[PDB]
Amino acid sequence: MEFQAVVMAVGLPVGNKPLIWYPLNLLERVGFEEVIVVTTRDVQKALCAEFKMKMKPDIVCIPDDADMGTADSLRYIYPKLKTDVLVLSCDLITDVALHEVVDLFRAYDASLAMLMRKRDFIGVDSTGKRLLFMANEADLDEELVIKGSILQKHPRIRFHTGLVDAHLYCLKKYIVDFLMENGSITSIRSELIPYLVRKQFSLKSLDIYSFIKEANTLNLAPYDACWNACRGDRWEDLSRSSAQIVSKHLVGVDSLIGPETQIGEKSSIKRSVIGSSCLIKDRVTITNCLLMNSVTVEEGSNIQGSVICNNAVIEKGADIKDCLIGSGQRIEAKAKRVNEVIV
Amino acid sequence: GSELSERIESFVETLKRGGGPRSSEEMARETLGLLRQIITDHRWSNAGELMELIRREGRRMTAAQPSETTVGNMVRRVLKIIREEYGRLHGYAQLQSNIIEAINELLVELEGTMENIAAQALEHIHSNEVIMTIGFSRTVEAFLKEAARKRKFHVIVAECAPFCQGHEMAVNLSKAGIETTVMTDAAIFAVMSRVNKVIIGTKTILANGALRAVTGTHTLALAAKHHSTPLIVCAPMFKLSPQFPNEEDSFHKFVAPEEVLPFTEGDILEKVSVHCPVFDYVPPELITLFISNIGGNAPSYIYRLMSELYHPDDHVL
Amino acid sequence: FLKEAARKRKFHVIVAECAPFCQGHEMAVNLSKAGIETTVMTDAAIFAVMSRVNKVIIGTKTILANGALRAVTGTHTLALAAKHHSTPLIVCAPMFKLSPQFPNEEDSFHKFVAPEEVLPFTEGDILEKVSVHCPVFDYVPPELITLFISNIGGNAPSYIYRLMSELYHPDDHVL
Amino acid sequence: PPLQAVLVADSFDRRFFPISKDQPRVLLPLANVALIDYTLEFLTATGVQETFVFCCWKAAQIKEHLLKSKWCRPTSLNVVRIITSELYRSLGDVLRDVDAKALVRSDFLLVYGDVISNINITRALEEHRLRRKLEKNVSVMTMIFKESSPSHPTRCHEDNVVVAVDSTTNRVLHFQKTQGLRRFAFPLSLFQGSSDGVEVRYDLLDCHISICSPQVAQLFTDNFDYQTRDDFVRGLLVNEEILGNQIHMHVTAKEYGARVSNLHMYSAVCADVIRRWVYPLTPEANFTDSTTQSCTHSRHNIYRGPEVSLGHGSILEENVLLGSGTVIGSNCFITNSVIGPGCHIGDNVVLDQTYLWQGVRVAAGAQIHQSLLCDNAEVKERVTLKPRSVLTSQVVVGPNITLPEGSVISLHPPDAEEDEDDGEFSD
Amino acid sequence: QVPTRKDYGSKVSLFSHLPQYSRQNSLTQFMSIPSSVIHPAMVRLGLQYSQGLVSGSNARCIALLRALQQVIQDYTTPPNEELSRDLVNKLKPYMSFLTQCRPLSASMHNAIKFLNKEITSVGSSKREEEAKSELRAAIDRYVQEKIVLAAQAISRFAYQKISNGDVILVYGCSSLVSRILQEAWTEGRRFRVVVVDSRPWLEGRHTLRSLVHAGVPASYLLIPAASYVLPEVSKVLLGAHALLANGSVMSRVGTAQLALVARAHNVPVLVCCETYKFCERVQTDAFVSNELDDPDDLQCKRGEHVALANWQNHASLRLLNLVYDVTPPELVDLVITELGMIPCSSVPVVLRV
Repeated sequence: MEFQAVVMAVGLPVGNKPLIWYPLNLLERVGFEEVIVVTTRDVQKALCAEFKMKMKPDIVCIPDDADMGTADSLRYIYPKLKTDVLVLSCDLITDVALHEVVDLFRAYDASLAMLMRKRDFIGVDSTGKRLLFMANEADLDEELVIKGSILQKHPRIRFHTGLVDAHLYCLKKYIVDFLMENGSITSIRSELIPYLVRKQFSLKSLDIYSFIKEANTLNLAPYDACWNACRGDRWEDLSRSSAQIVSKHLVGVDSLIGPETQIGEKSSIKRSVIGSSCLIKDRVTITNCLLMNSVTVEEGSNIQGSVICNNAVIEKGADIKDCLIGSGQRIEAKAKRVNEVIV
Repeated sequence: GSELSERIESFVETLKRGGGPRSSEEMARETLGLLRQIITDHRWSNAGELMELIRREGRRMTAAQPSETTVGNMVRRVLKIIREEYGRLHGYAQLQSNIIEAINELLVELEGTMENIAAQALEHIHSNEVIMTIGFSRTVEAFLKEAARKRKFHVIVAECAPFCQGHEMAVNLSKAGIETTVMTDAAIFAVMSRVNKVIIGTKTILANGALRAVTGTHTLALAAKHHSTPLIVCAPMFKLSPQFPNEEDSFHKFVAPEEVLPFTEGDILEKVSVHCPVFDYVPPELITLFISNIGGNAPSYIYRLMSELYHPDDHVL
Repeated sequence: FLKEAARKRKFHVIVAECAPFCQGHEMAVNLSKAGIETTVMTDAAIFAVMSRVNKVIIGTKTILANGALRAVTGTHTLALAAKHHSTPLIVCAPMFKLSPQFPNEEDSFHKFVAPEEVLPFTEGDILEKVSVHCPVFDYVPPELITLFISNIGGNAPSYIYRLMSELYHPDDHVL
Repeated sequence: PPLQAVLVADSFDRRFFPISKDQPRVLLPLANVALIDYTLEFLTATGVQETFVFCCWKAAQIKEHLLKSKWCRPTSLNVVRIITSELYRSLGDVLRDVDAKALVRSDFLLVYGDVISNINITRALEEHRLRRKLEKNVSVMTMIFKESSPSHPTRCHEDNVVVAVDSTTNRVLHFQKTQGLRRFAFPLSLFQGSSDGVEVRYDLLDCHISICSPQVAQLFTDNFDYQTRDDFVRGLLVNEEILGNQIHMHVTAKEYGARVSNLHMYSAVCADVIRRWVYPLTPEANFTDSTTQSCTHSRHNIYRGPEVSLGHGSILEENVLLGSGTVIGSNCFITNSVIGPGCHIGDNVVLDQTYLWQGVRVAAGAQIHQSLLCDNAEVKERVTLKPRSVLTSQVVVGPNITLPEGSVISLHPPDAEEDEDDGEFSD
Repeated sequence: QVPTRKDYGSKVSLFSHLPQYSRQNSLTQFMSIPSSVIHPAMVRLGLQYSQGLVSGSNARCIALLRALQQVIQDYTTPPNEELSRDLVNKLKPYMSFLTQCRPLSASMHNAIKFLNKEITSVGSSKREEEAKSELRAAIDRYVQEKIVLAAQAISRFAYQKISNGDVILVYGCSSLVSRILQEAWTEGRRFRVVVVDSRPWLEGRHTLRSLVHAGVPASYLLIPAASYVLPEVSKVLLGAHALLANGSVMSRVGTAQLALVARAHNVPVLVCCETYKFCERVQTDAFVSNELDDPDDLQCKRGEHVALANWQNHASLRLLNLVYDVTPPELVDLVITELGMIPCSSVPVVLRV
């Protein structure tokens, strides 16, 4: 092929399904038969197989060493790559019309197409595509030193300060080659883009295009945004509890839990995103939050606004609200503080 | 007394720049109001003194914006009427009231010329037809949505480029179920082979039928001389003028060059001597058939009408 | 031509009829036998209807070395009309209707047929001083036609004097 | 309510020298029509009935021309009050006067001495009064700017302005000139002050026709440092902490609004008023009522006053004007120029993009390009000039004397780059 | 597997059979982006045809042929197959898709036809790579000789018929007239162009710029006022985005009308056209084949309001704007092709034999 199903992300498979599946079925839905993957990198070289449990039987992937920057990882993966590249992130849950991104990339032959869905203040073209001067707040001291040229070129620069990026960049192969030649940068999102957009001015021009959006965003260890993104995708991801035995007995309120859906009563939860492999059918109160899989409930647990993690057996009338009862804390008769409980 | 001068100056000013009165009917109407005001609220022993006075004021009113002669020919007709009344009362006492009643006759006729044209319409159009106009005149839109409530033709209006003025008509007439098609003026000839007749307005009908219309019509008159499809010139009788075509060609109305080449263009405006006329002259021989509140006529009857209304001496105004 | 290019569309075919002896009438019957909206008319009012006509397809008898074909009578006045209304003249003649003589080569370029069809003998005495002409072939000039539909495609009155040299010889003009 | 409008009859960076010593910058006949008339006509048309012309530099002549002119006659729908005061020489003084003398009810236009324009501010004025009464006097000055493109020959290096405006409210979030600057500077917390999106902007020609509330003179007289509207808006836009009262703006599409500040922009706006860019303002309308200016507009913009009597076989390319009573020489060649009323011309003389004025006289043989010739600039034979080769006030040039580019010559030894003469020497 | 761009509102009476497309639903929304069906070079070409970035005849043909080079010299052959069969079979859907995304001008049609003949030339005589590089060299020699050398010879010709002291007139982004006027100004030959232009795709700006950036003292004025300039336009030098059998010069919608007013005003005409725009078909009216674009661009920002914002909600408002009309050969007083200064009536023979 001429396009590339590459991905890029560091630091994971939490949520409804593994955090990796969503971009995978995204891509395999928007063409992209083959799917290139860059797997576990944190400390180990073995979670590749644990990532190989996706329903799609197509996967090509590599594991790597401890620390690798995004620019470093790309210069690293340079060998097995041969054409136009499309870097993505496992940390982006969106149902975007990406075809429009590669559209604005191909039509104008701009060297690089980026997407930005409503730090991260950019200055873009008078007509909404050709970005001109991007940065974050802590980048430059207090001013906007806009090179007199680019205002001599588009005397109406329209800005976007209240806006977050997405980190999905279509890069022409030659900029990949030149990047590989250069061994100073480490981060795409930080120093790749501004480098191009600053060298855009000073025939061949290294045009670069940006696409504004209001659909969906990215998420990291603060998956707070991810829980509500999955709230939307529970309206989406069934065609874009949910797919399991459906009992409709207890309080299933915009909720979704996988198989092993414990059929019990006296339990409730609102605005919920529940997980599977759980012995939670007995009496419990509301949750009003989301939670990973493999949980339990018994004796009227009054949980609230937190994450019920994996591989736990918690029950017996608890009192918690806005406190992470996550990896490595599980009791029954306990009232938890309302602050940031590190667990 | 000074109220005279103040409404005179208001009229002259809103003439030099003021958009609106829109329909030339309305321009002539407020002109006639001002004429009545002048011709009742001033002093004159003989009638010739009023001839001279109104001649002065009409000379100023026309040399203000000579691109518009509805006011000029109104002045000339009023001078004809004073000639009439002086002749009647010579071969002085109360002729003022006679003037005013004749002017009221003129004005009530003016107020109905549009319906005269409307009633005369349907004798020229019939179904399974396609008609082409240009620009926008209130007379033509009255004409068409008048003939529309009896039968449904297919009008093809060509939007003028310096102003998408025809556009408005194409909306207005679309509000009678009339099959309006909007084409870009350039493409006139591209469809000139399927337009059974054209209906063009004017802003003047010079003294030999050589009308002067909205720009983008000399091309229409020539593309309809070519295919020998006919020009229905829907010109209400009051739009004439005893002036003749070849006169110093300060004849069009050179509107601001921002219509064609916007100012935001850039440096190239150094030596690009842009132009923009909104009045295309049209010669007589291309003009097939005049309409008027009297009936139908030929471009040769226009000289009869000019010797009819405007006394041939006051062409210099 | 028409009854093949009209089994897709439906449109206006104003068949004039040759007045000497009605010729377009079986034409009209044959067309109407497929329903083509055929309107038959006497050849004397063409300049009346010409201004509501779009394409003027005329069937010709033979062409010349100017393009100035000569065809069934009344086609020259139809050509003067259909130029006065600047419609095209879409002739439809195959190749073999093309002869490399020139317009004013034949004394009586036309073909006068028996005047009995213009003023039949049953008239009487007035047949003693009436030169009843009947030229049943009339001569289209060159500059009134625009588009030959030959069976090689479209052509123009100035891609004919080469169809000669492509088909005939120079010195076979006199045969 | 009415709309008064102040005409500050002299901006106070005296640049037209020695031009500003024979007749003021406002008495400058742009096209045989004193700039003051274009300003007053703009006022009368845009809706003004109330003007005050505060004239400072030799105000007596501005009066003597103005009083016998149109608006000062009672038949005017626009009242003019020549508030003459040779006391001060700063625009802030005019604003402080119209503050202390209580000479505004509300919404008084502020126009400089020579703005050339035909803008209909009725939409600007309506939005002004609206956002005023709909947001309770928070606004101060609603600016109006002409869309342009950064290289049109009007906006040169002198006053290339830069704005940072909002999107909807159209308020000037930031402002600065760019005469001798190649970068730009702003606060990031300002863009925090507009999270919906600030918009830098550079394609705005400055019309100098910002509408002034009474709170303009209010917030002005409180300080003394403010001495030019630029300083005013710089102050209003640096005091964004304590009652900044955002200066408001509004961009226009069609009409042409510029200001003859300097000889370069003067020539630009002359050869752009000739070219009908400001219809109705175009000398055939003769909005300045005088029959000594009947421009019988001809083909190819070849204007022609009454009783012209030009030469023999002399192509007049285009954009030419010819004042009244002139006379042209045989086989001359005018282009893009402007001539003055009753000004002779000699045989075999080319005049490209020049600007002669009243009284001038050029005998045979000369060749002038891009220059200017102020009043009565009699000229001998066989003389050439260069771009911007101004002169002024009767300085006869000797024959065979070519002049370089900035050849400013007039009576003044230490200001004009030569002295008055009938050769090229002998001060 | 090749979708279609649906119609847009309502057509005109005569044009219910002509196409009318929309400038928004470029098929690149519903084609799998790693286009294993269409070579992404071909898709990029189609797309940037849609938006109207590349417009003129020469420019569109250059783009088509560069895309064909880019795909051919990277084509891959299947075994047990003949090149001049498997190639054209693998290619036909690409031309279909290009037609879909935008109609094919005359120049592009003749380029496709030339390439079809050239592909039929090669065969198993050479192995894949040989005939492939051969095809590439052939397309490049075409791009040289048929347009570049064409413009050169046409400029050398028309340099005879431009007199020092006259004016000329043009119409829109016709590349040949730009080149002719430029090169005719470099040789010390003075004139004074007066461009004209039409709406919506106001394009006379192109030649106006390209002239003044080269020192040509031009002037600009919209086409409905052109009938005012002709008292001085001592020639007329039109482009020709096509040529037809009967001398019917098919061009942009203004050329025919302009030539008519020129004839009636008594000033010469001179179309300019190279020698592959002669398509082997004939057309006598402006309706059997034209292209209605995305029509929603007629609306003007006149005054304060777009006069047709609700273009389609009216039950009976229907907007046409043709792209080409067909000026007839009674008016075309020259055709300066590189084969000679042939008058237009004698074009059905010269360019054909």
